[PDB]
Amino acid sequence: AYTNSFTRGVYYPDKVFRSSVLHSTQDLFLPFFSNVTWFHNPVLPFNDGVYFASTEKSNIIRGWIFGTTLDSKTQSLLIVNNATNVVIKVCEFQFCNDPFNNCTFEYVSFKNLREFVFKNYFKIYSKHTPINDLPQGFSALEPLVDLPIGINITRFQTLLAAYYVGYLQPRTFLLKYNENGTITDAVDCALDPLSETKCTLKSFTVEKGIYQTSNFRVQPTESIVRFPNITNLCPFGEVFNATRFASVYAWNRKRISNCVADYSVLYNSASFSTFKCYGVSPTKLNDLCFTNVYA
Amino acid sequence: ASVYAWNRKRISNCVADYSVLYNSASFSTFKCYGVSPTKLNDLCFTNVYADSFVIRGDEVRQIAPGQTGKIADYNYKLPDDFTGCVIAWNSNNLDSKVGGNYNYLYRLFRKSNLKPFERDISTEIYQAGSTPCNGVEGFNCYFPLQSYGFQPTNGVGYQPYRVVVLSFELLHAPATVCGPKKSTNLVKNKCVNFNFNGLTGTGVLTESNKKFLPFQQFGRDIADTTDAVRDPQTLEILDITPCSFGGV
Amino acid sequence: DSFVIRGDEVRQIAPGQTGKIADYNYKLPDDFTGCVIAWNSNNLDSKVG
Amino acid sequence: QVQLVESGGGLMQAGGSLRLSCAVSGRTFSTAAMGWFRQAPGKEREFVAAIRWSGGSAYYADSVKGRFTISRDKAKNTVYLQMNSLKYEDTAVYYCAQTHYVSYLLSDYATWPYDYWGQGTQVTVSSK
Amino acid sequence: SVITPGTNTSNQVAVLYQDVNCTEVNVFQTRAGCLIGAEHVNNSYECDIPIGAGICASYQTSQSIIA
Ligand SMILES: *[C@@H]1O[C@H](CO)[C@@H](O[C@@H]2O[C@H](CO)[C@@H](O)[C@H](O)[C@H]2NC(C)=O)[C@H](O)[C@H]1NC(C)=O
Ligand SMILES: *[C@@H]1O[C@H](CO)[C@@H](O[C@@H]2O[C@H](CO)[C@@H](O)[C@H](O)[C@H]2NC(C)=O)[C@H](O)[C@H]1NC(C)=O
Ligand SMILES: *[C@@H]1O[C@H](CO)[C@@H](O[C@@H]2O[C@H](CO)[C@@H](O)[C@H](O)[C@H]2NC(C)=O)[C@H](O)[C@H]1NC(C)=O
Ligand SMILES: *[C@@H]1O[C@H](CO)[C@@H](O)[C@H](O)[C@H]1NC(C)=O
Ligand SMILES: *[C@@H]1O[C@H](CO)[C@@H](O)[C@H](O)[C@H]1NC(C)=O
Ligand SMILES: *[C@@H]1O[C@H](CO)[C@@H](O)[C@H](O)[C@H]1NC(C)=O
Ligand SMILES: *[C@@H]1O[C@H](CO)[C@@H](O)[C@H](O)[C@H]1NC(C)=O
Ligand SMILES: *[C@@H]1O[C@H](CO)[C@@H](O)[C@H](O)[C@H]1NC(C)=O
Ligand SMILES: *[C@@H]1O[C@H](CO)[C@@H](O)[C@H](O)[C@H]1NC(C)=O
Ligand SMILES: *[C@@H]1O[C@H](CO)[C@@H](O)[C@H](O)[C@H]1NC(C)=O
Repeated sequence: AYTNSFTRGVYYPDKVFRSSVLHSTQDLFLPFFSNVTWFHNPVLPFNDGVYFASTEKSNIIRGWIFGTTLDSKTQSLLIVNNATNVVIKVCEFQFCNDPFNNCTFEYVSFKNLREFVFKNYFKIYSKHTPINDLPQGFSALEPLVDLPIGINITRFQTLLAAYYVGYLQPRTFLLKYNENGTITDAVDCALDPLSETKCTLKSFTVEKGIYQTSNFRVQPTESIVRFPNITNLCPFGEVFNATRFASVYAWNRKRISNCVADYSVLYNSASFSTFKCYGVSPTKLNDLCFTNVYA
Repeated sequence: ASVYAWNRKRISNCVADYSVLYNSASFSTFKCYGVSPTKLNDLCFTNVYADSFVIRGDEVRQIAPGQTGKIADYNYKLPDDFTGCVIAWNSNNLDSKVGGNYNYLYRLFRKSNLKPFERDISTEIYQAGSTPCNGVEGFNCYFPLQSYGFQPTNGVGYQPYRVVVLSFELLHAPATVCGPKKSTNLVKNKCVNFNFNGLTGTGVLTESNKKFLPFQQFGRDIADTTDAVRDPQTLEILDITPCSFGGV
Repeated sequence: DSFVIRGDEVRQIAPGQTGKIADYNYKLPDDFTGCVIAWNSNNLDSKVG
Repeated sequence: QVQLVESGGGLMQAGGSLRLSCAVSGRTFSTAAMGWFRQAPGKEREFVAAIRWSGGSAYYADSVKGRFTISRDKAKNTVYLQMNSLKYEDTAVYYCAQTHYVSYLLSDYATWPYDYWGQGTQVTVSSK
Repeated sequence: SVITPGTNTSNQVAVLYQDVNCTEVNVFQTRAGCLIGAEHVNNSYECDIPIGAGICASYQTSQSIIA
């Protein structure tokens, strides 16, 4: 199931007060008019950030789990609100298949619409509203919690009524703060060309005209590298395939100059027991020139 | 900890007396970027990260912004815009023993350079050539880590050095790590030189009527300049009006 | 200006340096215009014991 | 420091197979590699086989490659030398060794001077 | 460039990619570039929103933008 994320998923990106102003900010927001997955239990990814919403009549949903595996063997975050308090912990928990130690943090605190944003350490914004699937309109989410936990999260699940999930993206927004410092309207600077225009002019009201907004530029599809035919190989054969070698006290010195040195033939060969290189990698040698090489 | 598995300690919600560090005679390297040590006493931060590890002497230079080499590439990378301190001192007395201490490791191979403050602790067999290793060492299949040879008789360049890197979190949030600098009483309706949590300025502080949210720390003007603050000691909001001036 | 220091502190004798020497012993200005000459004196200023 | 204790030596007929054990105790977390060496009467000590503790990759001397297998049980802190297709030339005292030195290059364990040594166990191979 | 009547009028707009082809990206190629979201009309009018090289655009009747 899918619904429209009309204008929801706007939160105060910073702790700064601003009044009667339009401020442009880049951060992870919920793209306007996007698809939100609709559920009425399973494990869901946590791409860069999550917009969760719940329509509740009896407060069925209680908590969230976050992490990588969401079983023991690693740390995982658990958040639970039970009627009077909230509990947050980051232990390497043994969870059940269908749930409903080493604790490095612990904290203790349809008509209901509860909207939350979880992002990365950990930031949780939320907003509670009365409502009459996903309501059309506009409201901002104030931050609630900042957990300095530094837990790697790539997946999450819910602990229990409908809910919806959206995924945040790095989108530039223009936000309209009123006299009271409340966000009352926003523009997604990349939703549609009119929005690009609005963002360019830093206004919500574009007068009739033609406005230069962006710059179209074709991106290159591939890389071409051309150099002349490889020629005048260095006489490595002369040295390695030499019939007779010199005594250690009278070690031979061959000077190599004015040639192309194919080191691949050497470091990829299986004929050498020792191929030790100090302060240089053999592979890298192919990208390097030298005045002289001494064998 | 080994450089490849450098420890990270978080420092928060405390008073940092940095004198204890820069007035100590125990440190060979005390190098601060984007900050002066002395000034630290006057500054607050949301978080401090103490990244601790051990390297050899000659590699201490690699612990600095935009450096290259085995350490800076595969073990521990500082950002080009790093704002913090690097402290290093010889640990030959502790980390070296007769016969060689090999408990300290470094990553010698990696498929790419590390990102700033990236930590790679993987032990996957490095595929140097075209043949997949399938977790089997051999020709062009090497273990990514290697030991340090720390003997008491080693050259100062090869002697062990203990390194602590302090990163400071200058963000727009409440700052919980402050210097020992004492606070004073607040004065209203006068031109004053104010310092809130290291945020310095000159102005007239007045009772504001701005509806700051319970979380909102300070406010800004159109010019991205501070227009109103929340007192760290009192949950009171003050408007800052710049000290009366005019052309003559 | 003549004096004696240890080797590793020679670096402190330069404009805008910090440390015991640069702070408490001998401070050069940031706009110093002159020469700093230093040479090892182990043969002269060191003795057994 | 670690203590190495070998067992499993004895008399076997040529063509047979025998497993030696070396149990490691003490500072077991330090183990980077284990090696087996042998000393025949009147001959110098000779490298046999080495195993990296992490990953379990093995390196063998040419004289035993394809006949001997080295394995290790991390949980039990024990290394094994499985000596298959026993020959007269295998008669020797076998020693296990441990090092905390980590080389990027497995082959270095053939020549590395190790940290700790077992007591040795005699293997004698009987004719035909 | 984005061609728009006032938001006060409509939220429907057109786009001009300047001095490019219509290949590279209700589409119309003009001396000015690739024009998208505007209907080409034979009838000629007074210039409302200048586009260039003699092409203007406006918002007209059911209603849409026309060049
Ligand atoms: C956070 O945890 C996830 C999940 O364990 C890690 O994702 C793995 O990344 C590697 C390298 O890209 C992949 O080969 C794996 O397939 C991923 N795991 C899964 C389960 O898909 C991720 O590396 C961790 N990130 C950090 C920075 O610790
Ligand atoms: C909600 O669950 C929590 C955890 O099970 C309970 O909180 C505990 O309350 C007792 C009594 O005050 C404390 O000693 C514990 O420290 C609390 N634990 C945690 C983790 O917070 C709480 O009682 C439950 N509330 C309900 C069911 O209303
Ligand atoms: C900003 O806050 C002020 C103060 O609360 C708002 O003015 C009030 O509006 C409510 C709702 O209509 C009334 O019940 C009060 O009587 C008003 N108070 C005063 C002193 O006028 C103001 O409307 C808010 N801003 C916006 C955009 O609504
Ligand atoms: C949402 O998904 C449906 C079906 O996949 C798709 O047709 C629709 O365009 C999507 N919504 C958008 C892009 O607004
Ligand atoms: C907990 O910590 C101990 C000590 O470091 C460790 O042995 C164990 O693996 C850890 N367990 C989990 C599940 O994180
Ligand atoms: C020496 O010659 C043989 C084939 O005759 C070849 O395999 C080997 O690569 C040569 N040596 C070098 C350095 O190429
Ligand atoms: C310390 O700060 C708190 C802030 O809530 C305040 O209540 C208290 O009076 C302060 N104490 C002193 C002695 O300044
Ligand atoms: C829009 O235009 C009409 C005239 O067509 C005018 O009465 C009205 O004030 C304008 N409204 C806004 C909100 O700009
Ligand atoms: C647009 O593309 C077509 C096909 O490549 C080409 O024939 C035409 O000349 C192009 N337009 C101009 C005016 O160059
Ligand atoms: C406008 O004129 C062009 C060129 O003669 C023709 O192809 C087109 O059909 C005409 N359009 C209308 C609406 O008559």
